[PDB]
Amino acid sequence: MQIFVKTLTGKTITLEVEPSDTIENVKAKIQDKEGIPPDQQRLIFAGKQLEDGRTLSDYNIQKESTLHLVLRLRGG
Ligand SMILES: [Mg+2]
Repeated sequence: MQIFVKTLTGKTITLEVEPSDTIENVKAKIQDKEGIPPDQQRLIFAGKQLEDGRTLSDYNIQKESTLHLVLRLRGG
């Protein structure tokens, strides 16, 4: 299925995923396609910080959903 990732500078990245992909897999796909190391990625959806070990279906992320991507240089 198709999901979208929006950045703070207003750009949209499209990903091909399955509901059983983990957030870790998604960050790895962003890194594959955009070079951003997963540790610098924060994905946000529906008022939640998303956690690497859970699945898209765990957050009811469906076809056509749009995640927010925030980059960080350190922890928090
Ligand atoms: Mg959405």
